[PDB]
Amino acid sequence: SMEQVAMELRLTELTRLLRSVLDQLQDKDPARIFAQPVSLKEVPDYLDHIKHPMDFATMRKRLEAQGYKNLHEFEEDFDLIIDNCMKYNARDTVFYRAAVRLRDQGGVVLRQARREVDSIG
Repeated sequence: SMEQVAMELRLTELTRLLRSVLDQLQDKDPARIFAQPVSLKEVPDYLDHIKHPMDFATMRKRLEAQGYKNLHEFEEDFDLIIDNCMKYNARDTVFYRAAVRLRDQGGVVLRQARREVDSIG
């Protein structure tokens, strides 16, 4: 149907906008701390601590399959990156501190993304 096509075009357009958002957020992680999944070979107890691991590579795979239906879903995954790190790592670590800086800098990007998503529909 034409209605299904139109809904598909909207998903494609959201996907484009979320790719630009993802790029902007990942620039706020210049150390690449959050670029890839925590390795279970290197942190073998990780899944005893963290129930829903997340990272930028994993988000990028989901995005390229058009797997985010709305900005809320995308933000959920971004917040898991931050929130997982702030539980597993202590305050005095480079990991925790990187998460805080990514959260603070990313809030700005997400604030305007929400306006764009709402505005364009």
